[PDB]
Amino acid sequence: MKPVTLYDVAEYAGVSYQTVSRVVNQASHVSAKTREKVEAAMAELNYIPNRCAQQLAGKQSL
Amino acid sequence: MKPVTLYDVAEYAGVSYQTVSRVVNQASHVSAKTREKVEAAMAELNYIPNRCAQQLAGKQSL
DNA sequence: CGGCAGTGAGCGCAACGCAATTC
DNA sequence: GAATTGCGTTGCGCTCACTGCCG
Repeated sequence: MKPVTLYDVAEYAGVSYQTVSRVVNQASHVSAKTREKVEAAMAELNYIPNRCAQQLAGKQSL
Repeated sequence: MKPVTLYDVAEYAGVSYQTVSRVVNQASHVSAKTREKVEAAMAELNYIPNRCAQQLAGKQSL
């Protein structure tokens, strides 16, 4: 009925959303405490980068 | 890559971006004389009406 | 006044930047 | 002392749909 959404992982992790997807995107100065939770959320809901809102968001390819 | 979307094909045909997409969704009364014209222009300019954008667009599923 | 096109807005993830604050 | 948090949006194509543009 309903697939996965980044917003779900954000709320499950209890973080500012940005910190979640940045771990699989380009995490740099993220505290171990912060990544600890977001990893749990990403693995819990199974976060798969879908090809839809990626091209549209303004990627290097439409 | 060239960001030629329904916005660029509009001016090229002398219309808006709705006449262009008109044939992509249903292809109803497209001016009656510009139905095949836009379709041809699409193939000519190698215009690609996305792949997943039209899905998240006009969802109306909520 | 009537046909038929055009604009408007929303959906989703992704990214920028410098200093104060917390660990 | 050095890590680390953030903010908050747009915005893009693309859709529908009603309403206005041009006649």
